[PDB]
Amino acid sequence: DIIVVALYDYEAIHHEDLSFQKGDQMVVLEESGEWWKARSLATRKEGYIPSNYVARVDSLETEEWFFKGISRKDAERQLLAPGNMLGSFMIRDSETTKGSYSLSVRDYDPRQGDTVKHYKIRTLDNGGFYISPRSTFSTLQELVDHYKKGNDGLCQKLSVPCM
Repeated sequence: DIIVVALYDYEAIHHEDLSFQKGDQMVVLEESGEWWKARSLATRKEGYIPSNYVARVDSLETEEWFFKGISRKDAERQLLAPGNMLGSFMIRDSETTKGSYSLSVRDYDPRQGDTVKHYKIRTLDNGGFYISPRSTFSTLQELVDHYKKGNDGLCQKLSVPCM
């Protein structure tokens, strides 16, 4: 399956072209070139749509700690941004390796103040995850929940997801 979310509103005109509201979700069925035929997750009704008005989900984005398609340095601007604290954290698509993730954590050094630290979460040929080859997890929540009980190598034991 392919789950999309509408980026903008779509006022259709034709019998079999599905309108929608920004944010609306939709199962993508067929694909007629650049028009995706979908089945709206509200209406329940089917019609063709502009692929470029929507965007796949992956979620994962059901998680308050996943920030999708975010650059390394934007990720820093995020946590360092007011509203956050120390330990504040986040996980994201590793632009340096698609399908693979990194964890950015808000740290601190007295010689400079509020810091951000990045950790390369590697995956196993077996499908789980780990940051240090001392703690392997079958899932990311599982991971997140580890380092939120204590740092275990990481700069700070995790607190709450980036704001």
